[PDB]
Amino acid sequence: NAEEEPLFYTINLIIPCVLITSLAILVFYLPSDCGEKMTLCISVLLALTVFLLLISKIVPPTSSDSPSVGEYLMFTMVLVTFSIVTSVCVLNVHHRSPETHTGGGGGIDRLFLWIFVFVCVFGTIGMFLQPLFQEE
Repeated sequence: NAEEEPLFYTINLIIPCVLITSLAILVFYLPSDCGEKMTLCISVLLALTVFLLLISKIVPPTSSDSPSVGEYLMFTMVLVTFSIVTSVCVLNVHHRSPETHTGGGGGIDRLFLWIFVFVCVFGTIGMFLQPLFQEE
């Protein structure tokens, strides 16, 4: 007889997770001023750091053999880096180049927008598929 007691944590962790992503999409959709982009990256960063401390005291990855907090940490790490790449790519401009890529017509932005929500739908659902159903 389980009432998703322990699952209440992981579930409450996905709520904000998916929300954070949208935040990055809302900004990219509303390109206004520069302070919005600067505060955005700094904001998303705080969310991650805050999460660390959370589990830090609640059974951290450095106090077990097969921790779960570390799992999401890995996938999140590689994801965070990807964001930094785009952040800088926009900050600085590239005046002409020696070579020319193949394809693309100014949709590079829209590409990262979908490529993100996609990898997220799989990841979020991946851990959400743990339970047999909503009525465990």
